Amino acid sequence: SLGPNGLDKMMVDKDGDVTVTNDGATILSMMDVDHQIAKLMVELSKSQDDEIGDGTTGVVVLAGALLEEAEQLLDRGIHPIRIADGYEQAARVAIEHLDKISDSVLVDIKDTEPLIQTAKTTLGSKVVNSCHRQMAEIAVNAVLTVADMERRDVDFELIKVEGKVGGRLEDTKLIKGVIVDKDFSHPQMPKKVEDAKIAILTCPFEPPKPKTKHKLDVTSVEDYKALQKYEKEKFEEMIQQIKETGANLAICQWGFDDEANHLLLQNNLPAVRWVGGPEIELIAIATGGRIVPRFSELTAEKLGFAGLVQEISFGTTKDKMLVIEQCKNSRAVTIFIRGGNKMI
Amino acid sequence: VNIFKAGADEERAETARLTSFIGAIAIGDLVKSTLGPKGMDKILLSSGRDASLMVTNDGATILKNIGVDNPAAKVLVDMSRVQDDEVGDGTTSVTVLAAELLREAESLIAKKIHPQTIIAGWREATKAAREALLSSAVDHGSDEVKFRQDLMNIAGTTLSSKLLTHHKDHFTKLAVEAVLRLKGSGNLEAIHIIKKLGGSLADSYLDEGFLLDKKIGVNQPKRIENAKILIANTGMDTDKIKIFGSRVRVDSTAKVAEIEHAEKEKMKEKVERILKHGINCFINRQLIYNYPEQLFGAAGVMAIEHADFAGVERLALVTGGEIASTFDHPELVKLGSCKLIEEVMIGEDKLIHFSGVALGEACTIVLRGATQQILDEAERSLHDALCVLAQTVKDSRTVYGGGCSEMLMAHAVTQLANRTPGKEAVAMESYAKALRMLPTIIADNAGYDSADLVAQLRAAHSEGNTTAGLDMREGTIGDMAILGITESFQVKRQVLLSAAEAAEVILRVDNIIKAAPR
Amino acid sequence: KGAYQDRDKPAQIRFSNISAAKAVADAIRTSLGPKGMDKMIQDGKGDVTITNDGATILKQMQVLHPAARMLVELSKAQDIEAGDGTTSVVIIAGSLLDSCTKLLQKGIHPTIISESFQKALEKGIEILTDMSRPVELSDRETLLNSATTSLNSKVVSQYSSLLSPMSVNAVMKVIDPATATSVDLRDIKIVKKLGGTIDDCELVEGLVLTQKVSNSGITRVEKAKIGLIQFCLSAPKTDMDNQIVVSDYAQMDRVLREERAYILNLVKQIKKTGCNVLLIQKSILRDALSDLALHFLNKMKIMVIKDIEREDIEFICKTIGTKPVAHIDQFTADMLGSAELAEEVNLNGSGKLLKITGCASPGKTVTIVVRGSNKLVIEEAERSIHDALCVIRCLVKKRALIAGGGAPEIELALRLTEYSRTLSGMESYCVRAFADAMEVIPSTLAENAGLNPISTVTELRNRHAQGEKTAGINVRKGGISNILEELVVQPLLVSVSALTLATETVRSILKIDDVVNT
Amino acid sequence: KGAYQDRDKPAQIRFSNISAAKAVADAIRTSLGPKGMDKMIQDGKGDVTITNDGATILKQMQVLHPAARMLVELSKAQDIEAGDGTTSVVIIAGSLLDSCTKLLQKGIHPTIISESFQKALEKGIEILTDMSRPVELSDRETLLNSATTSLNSKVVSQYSSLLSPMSVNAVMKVIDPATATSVDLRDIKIVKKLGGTIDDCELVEGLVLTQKVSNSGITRVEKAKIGLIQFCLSAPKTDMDNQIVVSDYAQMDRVLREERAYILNLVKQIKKTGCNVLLIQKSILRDALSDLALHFLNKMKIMVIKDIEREDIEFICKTIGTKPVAHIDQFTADMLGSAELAEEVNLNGSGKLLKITGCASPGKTVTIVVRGSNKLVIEEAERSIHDALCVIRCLVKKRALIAGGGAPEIELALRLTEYSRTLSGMESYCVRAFADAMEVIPSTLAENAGLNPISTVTELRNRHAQGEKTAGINVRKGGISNILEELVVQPLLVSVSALTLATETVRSILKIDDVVNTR
Ligand SMILES: Nc1ncnc2c1ncn2[C@@H]1O[C@H](COP(=O)(O)OP(=O)(O)O)[C@@H](O)[C@H]1O
Ligand SMILES: Nc1ncnc2c1ncn2[C@@H]1O[C@H](COP(=O)(O)OP(=O)(O)O)[C@@H](O)[C@H]1O
Ligand SMILES: Nc1ncnc2c1ncn2[C@@H]1O[C@H](COP(=O)(O)OP(=O)(O)O)[C@@H](O)[C@H]1O
Ligand SMILES: [Mg+2]
Ligand SMILES: [Mg+2]
Ligand SMILES: [Mg+2]
Ligand SMILES: [Mg+2]
Repeated sequence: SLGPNGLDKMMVDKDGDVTVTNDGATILSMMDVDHQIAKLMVELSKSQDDEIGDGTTGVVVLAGALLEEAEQLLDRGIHPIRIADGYEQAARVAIEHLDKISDSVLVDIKDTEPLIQTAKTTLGSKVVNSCHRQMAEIAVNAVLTVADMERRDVDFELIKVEGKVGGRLEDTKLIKGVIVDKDFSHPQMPKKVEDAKIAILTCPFEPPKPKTKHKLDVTSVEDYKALQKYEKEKFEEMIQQIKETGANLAICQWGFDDEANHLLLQNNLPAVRWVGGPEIELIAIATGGRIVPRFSELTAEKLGFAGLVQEISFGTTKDKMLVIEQCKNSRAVTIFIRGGNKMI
Repeated sequence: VNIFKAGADEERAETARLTSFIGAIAIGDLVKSTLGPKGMDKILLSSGRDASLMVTNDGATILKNIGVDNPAAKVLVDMSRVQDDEVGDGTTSVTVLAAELLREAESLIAKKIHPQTIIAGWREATKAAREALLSSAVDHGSDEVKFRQDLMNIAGTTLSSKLLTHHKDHFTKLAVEAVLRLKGSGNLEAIHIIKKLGGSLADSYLDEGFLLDKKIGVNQPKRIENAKILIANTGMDTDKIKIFGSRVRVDSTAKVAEIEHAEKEKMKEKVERILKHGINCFINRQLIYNYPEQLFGAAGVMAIEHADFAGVERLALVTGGEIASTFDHPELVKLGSCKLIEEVMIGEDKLIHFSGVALGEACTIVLRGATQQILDEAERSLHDALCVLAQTVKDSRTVYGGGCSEMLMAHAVTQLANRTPGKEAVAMESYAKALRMLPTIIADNAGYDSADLVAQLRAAHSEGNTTAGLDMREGTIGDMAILGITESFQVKRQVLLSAAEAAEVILRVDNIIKAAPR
Repeated sequence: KGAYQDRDKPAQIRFSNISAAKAVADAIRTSLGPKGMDKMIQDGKGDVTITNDGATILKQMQVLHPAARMLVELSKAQDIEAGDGTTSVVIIAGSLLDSCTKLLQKGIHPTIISESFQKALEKGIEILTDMSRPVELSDRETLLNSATTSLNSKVVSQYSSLLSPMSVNAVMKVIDPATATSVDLRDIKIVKKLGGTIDDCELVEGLVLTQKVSNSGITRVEKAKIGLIQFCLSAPKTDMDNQIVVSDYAQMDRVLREERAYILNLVKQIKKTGCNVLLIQKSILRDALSDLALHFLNKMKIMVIKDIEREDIEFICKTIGTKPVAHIDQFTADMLGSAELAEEVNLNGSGKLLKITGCASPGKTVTIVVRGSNKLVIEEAERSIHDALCVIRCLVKKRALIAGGGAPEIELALRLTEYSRTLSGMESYCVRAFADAMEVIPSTLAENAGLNPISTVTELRNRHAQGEKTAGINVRKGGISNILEELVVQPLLVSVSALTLATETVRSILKIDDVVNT
Repeated sequence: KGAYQDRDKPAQIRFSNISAAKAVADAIRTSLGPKGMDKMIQDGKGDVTITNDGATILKQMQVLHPAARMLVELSKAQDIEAGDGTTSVVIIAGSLLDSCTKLLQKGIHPTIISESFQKALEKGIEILTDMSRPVELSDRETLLNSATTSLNSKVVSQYSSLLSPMSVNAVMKVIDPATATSVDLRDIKIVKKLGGTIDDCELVEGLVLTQKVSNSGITRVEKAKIGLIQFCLSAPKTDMDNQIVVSDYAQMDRVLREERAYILNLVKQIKKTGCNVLLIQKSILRDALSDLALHFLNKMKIMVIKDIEREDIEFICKTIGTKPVAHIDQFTADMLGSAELAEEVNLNGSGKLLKITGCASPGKTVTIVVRGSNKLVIEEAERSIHDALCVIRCLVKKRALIAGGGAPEIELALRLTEYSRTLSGMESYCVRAFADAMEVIPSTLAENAGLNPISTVTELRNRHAQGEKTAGINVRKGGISNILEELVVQPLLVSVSALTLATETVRSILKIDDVVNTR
């Protein structure tokens, strides 16, 4: 497998799901083995993957070769411990020489050529070398955008790789925004808006209720009418408080009901619901807003800015998705992958 | 020494590609008998519960229904389903082309050619073929009559390989009309296909309005002139106040009687607020209970109970109203309009007929055959035709069908191969042979001299006549410009790219490791 | 010289389908015409049925071949479209498939056979239209003739003199015979009760209930004021959580007295409107009738009917002209149903039946009650009545009447053979086979009656060749005679639907070339 | 850039064959040299053997892999041609197959490997032949040294003082060292009987019989006249169907009298020739001895021995000098063997033997009798004596002698690696692998002796690189030293045949690329 001329491995799991992959870590991952040394080699590949993410097959092949030479040596009546000591000594020598041999490549956004070349080298031997040029560029740009250079740390939770079938591998792009597998509620509202002040929100558009168990006793028709008025004014005040901050778009994590959806429609304020927690956090980091847990503390300065939000249909099927692009400065990006197969 | 498991095995040699090739060829040979205007469909029978029976022609549902065992067969079925999702046509074509690519691949690897050499040759060949197809694509959309004729041709070529061919002249235009009612919106759910048994398949018609499979209430009228429809998504049931934790805790029966009277009065006032909009029709999403139905009947309006999300969405599209939930301000976004709400009977059932609709943004197609399987196949193939028509409305570029586009792109591959040295050239020649194997199959299923027809097409395309293909009603070499066997450019491009990609991904496996089943 | 067509599985599958269809047709061949005797079907559980309708025979019999399943779907579709001929359509389809098996053996492509069958059907529809005569309503004689013809091939034939006039009166008392264009059978409620004999069947212009009177003190009401109730006559309880707290000894007396006063108030408001018989909707989650409420109703000399199904409210309202109430404040005599008499009749110890008869308000609904010794004859009698009603529905749908007893299809066979003799080519044999495969019906009618099939069919062909149209098999004479003078006629829609549906399903069957297990 | 060779089945088959051959080799690798211990084989039935012979170890151990069967056949072929070194040959074959699996991993065609192996064989034959020295027979010292070297790695090593001189006496008493060019081992008859210890093995120039004398009145005969008999001493009976009819009362007495007279006449004809002991051949279908005949023979004071197998008559005639007699008229003293003494010897209550000693015409034939506590040690002593006899046979066949103790193969490994350093190309790696694949024998000689293998092999290579040839591993000294001074030598035929057979076997195995399971 190792090398640009290597060949893939196609594994089926215990349910009947096929994965055609070349990554040594993954290939060893679905390789169910009983022999203990095979388990140790699988753990070796997984650890090399976790520490680096590159050269998973290389370390496995190197360990196999080292053990084969060790076998040939101990055939000549030598202690295994001496073989291990020699291996460690030679590894020290090789590490020192590989320190001596190397050079450096400048890592800045101003010039992205050596980074692209290294990413291109890594992307070789994988099928995505069909393109092999634009995917390296998008990977480099994603890492450079997300990375916090002062701390010299890259947070992989700010990159949201998502794949959707259809199209071609040419469509694999880097959105400097966020994409979510949701859609605007109440399909009458517009499918797109221009630069929008977004109201990132968590609590649902429903009448409040304390977490502690409670019993609101209603004892007369006057109390019942007061309860009806309380419900109606709660909805109306909630919607007017959303509107008064100037937001053109709202996002709620926990979803809501019809009596809220019609109010959001009739006030020309689009919004989406049932957005996941990590999706909410990514939206907040991208659009620059702040997550607010209550309507009562939604100010003008807690909103985010979005260049444009779009509803995208994705072919003949009815799976609509929402994409947010052109933030003022997006520290979280999205990698979108498309193809003619699930396995690809 | 064996190390894996009990039930886990590994094929790390020619055995792996043997299994992959035989599975892909089995998929191709099963799907192959359903191409062209003369293809014959198949019966799918389930050996499990309910013994489901379905008569179908397209390869997508044939491949998805059967339980494939070989992983390569799973690859082909997934590719077919993905391609059906993307465009909705050419699933059989893409599966067949991939099968022939794998067949030529095993033939090449018999000649001791490294698989990566074949991969490079195929990449170059598909680049050249895609470039040639794009160069040969004709476009419309600026024109009005010519584009409508092109749409009719696309519907005809998409619908001629299915059962509706028996009445193709009637159906194609109908499908086109349906898409012409979408007004550019890529919303296929705006099309409703109601299938009722009884009568010939030529009794199918696209309605001049909308049809709803719901029921009027008890005391509401069953016919309206100059309808003013309000579409809502309110409760109209018991309609709890939604303040969880609210209960009546009183010390007399008079109190609870008063509270239930207050509940009924709040429901009455909600109905009054609804009626204040100035309506004579009312369509609700969820149920309408007995008291609101009685109030509606007394007022003199018409109410619809339990019209699901799709129903209210289609009514909003076809009438122009908004999905209301709160009726505080009737002065805001307004109602819809129609001209008749007559109840019309089809077969033995009654459906609400919205005629004289304000907008044509949605419509219904009534399918009426003589067998449930005929209804299912008509529905699936009509869905394919509508998918293709919507896709070509979104992107009006078209290329000629009948193998003409395939012949020209194979010719481009051959010309590229002739000028490339090494063992790449034989790889591209095999690519061209596999690509030309499609019109051969269409002629075979038709039953003509496939070799003679393909040789004639090769000569005509090498000479320069770039609009030559198979005339199947007579079985000769004709001109697709004059005849009018068009096809969507997007469909053919997706077929080519998906098939080449699946062949490339399958070909580069040299080890199949199967874990022990659950 | 020609295509080798190495694959032979399509031929095997086609012959298997044809053989299965022919076997299914032959299975019910002996259940056709007046002399055909019905089948007996017992399913997996120990339940039996004595069925002569082809749709029921085919549905109950759990077939396993795909051709058989397509045939049973064809039969049920023909029943839905027409309601009569569900045996003849299956017989025609199987017979002409058996005809086309030798066409397949003669070296003819299935597509040519399908197209030629379509052309033959096109000619046959025109032949049937020419053979017919106009039929117009208010002519009770021809309606009775059609009903008797529909009922002749059933067990209730000897009762047809006392069962067909009411069968056509049911339809004539529901729809206006001037501008109808369709009728509904939903508002023809067939109520079946065990006991008595068939000669005790009845047609009532009023309403029939299988419910029982709760207060066993009042049985008959003269000048009845019926009022539906949709709310509950029990202790009050709100939709949301209901609770009463008692803290003193006087509170128990207060709650008991208040509940009694509330119930008495409701019953007094019900009684003060002049309502003398009450109909309570079957309510769950709240007791529709309380024992105290029922006691008060009985005290004020009223008749109470409770546990009425929700889906029957529309039927009751359309019958007796009442309007449902869901709130006591809207219970007024201005919208209270009225009838001349309400009776509860014991059916000689076999059951208890409620009749609302003489409804002063107009009623566009009738009810048929069917009586029989055992349950099997009751089921077959209601099925036969349904067949006669469907025949009258066919007459209403399109006004065209043709002769029967084998005459239409034998005349069609002659005309289509003469048409095939002027169609030189490969389709001449196919049209000839279609023409000669529609002689199966007269042959079956001849052999089922004990006649000589060869001589009967030959004499029928000779008689129709001389232009003596509307000449067919007569089982009273035991030979061949003019059928119109024998008073046997059927609507044209049955024959046309049978022919068209059979041809379309046969073309669909011919399009099949493979079966695969999913 | 070359043939794809899609089918990986041949490579997998070759790797499987190499692995199986290596497994068989290193299974018995621990049974090499004067410090390698013998195995115990218990087959499916209730039979056990304690064996150090490589051929017998491989035969009894019923292997399954085809390559293992090829190796056991190679060992038995080497036993046929040489008789010693049947373990070193299989070790060499397995070791150099193990070396060539790496070559197969380096992308070298099997045909190239086979041809290079053949060329290395051709060079090694020359190296070994030049390394040796000519040897002349009738030199007791070199014969004794070779026999002791053959016997050292066997269980009878502690008895080498009593077995080597008799092992060389057996060979020297069969052939004439002037013009022999070969020796027939059939006339070295090995007889085994339970009892005693290995130290009571004996060599007799006479004849040894396991039969028992019919008459227990005479057992010791001095100046005996032995005569073989191939006819039956019973009542006369013709080949065709025979019947005697009696119709009188005198007929019974007459027929008994004629039978007695005929038997007595035969016995008198035998006796009048001076015959002193009688050897009666085993005759089925006709009792060669009757009660009347044995009675008469015992009356004439003679020794009678019966049940002599037909296959031993040639051995008896060649040993004591008698000639077979199938007719009474031909029985005379001119064809009657003679011996100085015939004895029935008791082995301290553990059986009985017949010994003919002092034959006046000593033929080219001797016999060896072995003594032991249990059956297993007796069988192992027989195998060791046979191996020593085969070593002397090889030394007689071609007169050439080489040093032992790892010297020949290590010197060949050197000379062949400097030969490989002159053949740069694709075959250089294969010839170097062949050269370094025969360092296994000295390595295992060092390992089984408890020495450090790596240092011992390094010192061996260094000392043969300095021209101090005939240097090898000494287990008495516990180090490395000159081998001829230690009196350890072996005939050139042993090593040359071992190398040639191993190389041929490997070249044949390397041509396999598939296996099919026949019905
Ligand atoms: N009437 C026709 N004449 C000539 N070629 C046709 C005709 N209809 C379809 N084809 C060709 O047959 C191929 C497959 O058609 P079809 O079976 O409709 O595919 P699908 O089953 O995916 O709809 C298409 O590439 C098209 O070029
Ligand atoms: N009295 C009759 N005399 C001659 N033929 C009849 C008579 N009654 C019915 N038939 C014929 O018997 C055929 C079968 O009719 P029937 O069994 O009633 O329903 P189905 O058509 O569903 O089998 C009809 O085609 C009709 O022409
Ligand atoms: N006394 C000894 N000192 C060192 N090496 C010896 C001695 N005796 C035998 N050898 C070596 O042991 C090797 C194997 O001999 P042996 O085990 O007797 O026969 P086989 O190889 O058939 O088992 C010979 O090559 C010889 O060089
Ligand atoms: Mg890598
Ligand atoms: Mg199509
Ligand atoms: Mg009938
Ligand atoms: Mg030896």
